[PDB]
Amino acid sequence: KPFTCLDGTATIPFDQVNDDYCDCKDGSDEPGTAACPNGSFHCTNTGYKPLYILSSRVNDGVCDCCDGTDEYNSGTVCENTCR
Amino acid sequence: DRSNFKTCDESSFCKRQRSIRPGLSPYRALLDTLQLGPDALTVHLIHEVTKVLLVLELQGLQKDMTRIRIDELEPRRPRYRVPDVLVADPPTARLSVSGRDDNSVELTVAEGPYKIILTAQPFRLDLLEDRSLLLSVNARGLMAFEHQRAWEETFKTHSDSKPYGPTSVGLDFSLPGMEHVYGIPEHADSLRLKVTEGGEPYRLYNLDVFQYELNNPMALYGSVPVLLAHSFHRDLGIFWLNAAETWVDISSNTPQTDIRWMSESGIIDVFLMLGPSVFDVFRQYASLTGTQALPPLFSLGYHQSRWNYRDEADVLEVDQGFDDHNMPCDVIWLDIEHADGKRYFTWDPTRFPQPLNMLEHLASKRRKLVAIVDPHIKVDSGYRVHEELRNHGLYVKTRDGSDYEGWCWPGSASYPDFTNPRMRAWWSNMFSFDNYEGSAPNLYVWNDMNEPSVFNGPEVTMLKDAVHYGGWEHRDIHNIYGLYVHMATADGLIQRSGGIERPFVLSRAFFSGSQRFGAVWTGDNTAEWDHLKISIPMCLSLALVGLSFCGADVGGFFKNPEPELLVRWYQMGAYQPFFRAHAHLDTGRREPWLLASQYQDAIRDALFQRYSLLPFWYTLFYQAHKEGFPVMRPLWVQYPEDMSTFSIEDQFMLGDALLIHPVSDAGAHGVQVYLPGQEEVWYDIQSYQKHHGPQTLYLPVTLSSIPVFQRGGTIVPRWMRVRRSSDCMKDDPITLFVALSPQGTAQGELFLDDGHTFNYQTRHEFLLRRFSFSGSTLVSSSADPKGHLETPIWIERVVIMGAGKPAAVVLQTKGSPESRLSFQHDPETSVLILRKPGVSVASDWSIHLR
Ligand SMILES: O=[N+]([O-])c1cc(-c2ncccn2)ccc1NCCCCCCN[C@H]1C[C@](O)(CO)[C@@H](O)[C@H](O)[C@H]1O
Ligand SMILES: [Ca+2]
Ligand SMILES: [Ca+2]
Repeated sequence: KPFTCLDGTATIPFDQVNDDYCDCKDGSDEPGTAACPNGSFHCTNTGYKPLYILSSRVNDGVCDCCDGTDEYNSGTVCENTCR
Repeated sequence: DRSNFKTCDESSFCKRQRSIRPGLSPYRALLDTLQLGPDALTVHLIHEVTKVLLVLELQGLQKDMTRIRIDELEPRRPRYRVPDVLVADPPTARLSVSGRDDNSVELTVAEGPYKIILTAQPFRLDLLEDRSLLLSVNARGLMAFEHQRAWEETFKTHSDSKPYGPTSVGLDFSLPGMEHVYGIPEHADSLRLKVTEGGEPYRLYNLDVFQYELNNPMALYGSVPVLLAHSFHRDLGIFWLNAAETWVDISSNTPQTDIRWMSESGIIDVFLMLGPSVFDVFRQYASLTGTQALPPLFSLGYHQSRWNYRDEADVLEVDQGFDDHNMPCDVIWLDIEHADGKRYFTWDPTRFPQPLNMLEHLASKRRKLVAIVDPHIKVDSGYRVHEELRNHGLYVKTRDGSDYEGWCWPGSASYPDFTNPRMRAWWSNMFSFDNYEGSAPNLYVWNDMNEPSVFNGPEVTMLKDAVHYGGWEHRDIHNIYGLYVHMATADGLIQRSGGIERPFVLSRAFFSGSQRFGAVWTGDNTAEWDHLKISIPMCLSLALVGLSFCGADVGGFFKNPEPELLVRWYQMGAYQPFFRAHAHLDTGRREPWLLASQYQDAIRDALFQRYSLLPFWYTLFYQAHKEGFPVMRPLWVQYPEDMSTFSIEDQFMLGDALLIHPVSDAGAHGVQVYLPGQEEVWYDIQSYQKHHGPQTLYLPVTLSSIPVFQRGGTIVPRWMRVRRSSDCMKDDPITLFVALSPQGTAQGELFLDDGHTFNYQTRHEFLLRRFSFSGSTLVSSSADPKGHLETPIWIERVVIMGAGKPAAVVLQTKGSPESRLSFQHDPETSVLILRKPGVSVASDWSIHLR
């Protein structure tokens, strides 16, 4: 099944979700990467409050989530500090 | 309020020299004393009246340059010759006598086509390419050489003992066909230099001028004695290598411009750079004094500064403010209130008690800090720096042998003798992480007040008869004092890292050669629209003479800018090389998020444009570093035959690819943009609309407008993923913006490395890529095979302006199967977007549009 941008602008194949290229104008096709300028990355943050951060802060080398999951391929290893 | 600073008439040696008017020179060459040496031609000159004997040393140089040096034959005491400015002993070319008569000797450089005609009586030099006269020396008989005799001058309440008497030197140059001259910074004046006939000469003497005013020839903080001349037919350059106080007269007279240099001491030492193109002059001058140091990438981002941030907490609040308002920033600056009572290399024990922890917090944000270190050292027996320098005798001294003491920020202060190499080594070692306690690898340095500024000194600087290393007077060395500070600081940042990390040092005072050591800025400007305007011609005059890393305080240093002016200044600063906001102690806070949302949004937009162009900026500075080509350029450098560009100073180009016309008027509704070039096209980068040159286009603007055009035939690399600092971005993929020429072609380059070390040079760890478009194919190849780099950077997007819709798009990469790329096309704008090529930037590849 193909994926549809949440705003309703395009329909892209499922392998273009999180493929590190921005295909949706609202950023909805890249929730886990830094490819869209207006996207958001969700910190689950178990043991504290959940948090949304800018897509531009995924793998920027800076620890933005207390659970450290925004840095998964950047050379920065973030320890969990939610507690 | 300018009685503080001497006019030419109040400068006794300028008054003497300038009273000599164009006429029959009393100097004559004794052709009996001629000698062709292995490197030079020497011939005795004599003053017909005083019988003083001089020695002319004439040299043809490799790269089509001439050097003229004149000194006394048998002087009582040695004359100063400027050291440490030339990067090498200039390679000489062989001279030959190819013609002669009773009053002349014709010389040929190597085997042509350059010839030098020496006239014996009166003394004169003509330089020719074949049979075309390029320039003349002493054609108006203004040569003057006061020999060291067997005087005492007072200005205001300061007394110059002047123990060696009149020793000034001077010489004139005639430039036939030249009507436009440029250079000799630093002056708050127009790019095209004005004639001095009815007023003051241009003055070159590093001076601290409080609240300097516009459109006047007063000497400012730096002095680069280099003058460029441009015409439809040729370019030339004059490099007057003298470190003393120098005045420069300019007169126009078939069109011809005459240049006259007048210096207080030293020898006559001048380089003639014969072009023929302005890029040849760049290469020629760069071979003499070197090239722009390659800045670490972070220093090309945005710098947030003011006098002063309060304490560690304020600094961290500023850092967090950028992230909370989604605005990028690489460096936060610490002015003089961060130290213990203006004792440099210290920290205020109450407001900065844990500098390492502050620097660690900034490093966790991948940001840097800059701390100010001035050359004046507080006279204080509890200050270890002062105790060491005093005990080792490394201070500038007075004639009686005591250490010089003047007044500056910490009160009574002494001034280290930076002309002494032992002092520079001490200074450099002081930046070791053990010596400069509290510093860390992400702490860099700002050298200020290094003219040197002396509050209670004559013209707010050091006395002329202060004594330096080797016995030389301060009047001999003045204009290279700042450069020595800049140099010793930059070497200190290299040494503290074991020789691995590239430095960043901002300096206020400067000289020929300062481009080797970092950045400069135009000092204490004012929050006014005309100061915004004048930043272009000031940084352009610095670019032309090799200092590509130039900028002006964004927002103005003095006074409070209205929000609209601050927006326009961010837009202007975002396209200038050194991009720093700075402000006086008593101004209101103006961090960019403190403004109303409409002004914040325009400023954030300007910040995003700058950060996305960092690959482009970085490549231009690499070309400047390798070739000596200026980053920021006047339009006439790119269009030497369009005479309507010879004076333009409200527009500039970045490289050959981007033309910039920032809005610099309050409440403007539009701008007049001159788009030059026969058969040239220009793309509005905001709307993608194509415009043909040459024309003056009326472009309507709003608050968020920055008039920027990309030239047809160029390829501009961008990082479209703007992050919070450049360190965060330096592994990100590149988007290529292809602007098609009318012939359907384009070319561009891209430099990449680790962003902060000398590995690109010591290990050839870098990439230099060439991108070329022709026919219907975009090709990436290596522009330097010796460079390899481990990098995850890839090509994520290609934007082609002025292209039709293809039937299919095909990518071929060495090592991969041929693949198809999806694409989007806009028929209105003729813009083609190629989706995710996904190829490594280190790979050869090609994209074909079918
Ligand atoms: O003439 N005076 O008013 C005057 C006279 C005297 C005097 N005193 C004794 C005897 C005789 N005279 C002393 C001080 C002043 N005023 C000086 C304030 C102007 C600010 C310019 C400085 N800007 C510099 C420094 C810095 O401000 C902070 O390090 C950086 O922020 C800037 O970037 C940089 O350029
Ligand atoms: Ca995608
Ligand atoms: Ca992050």
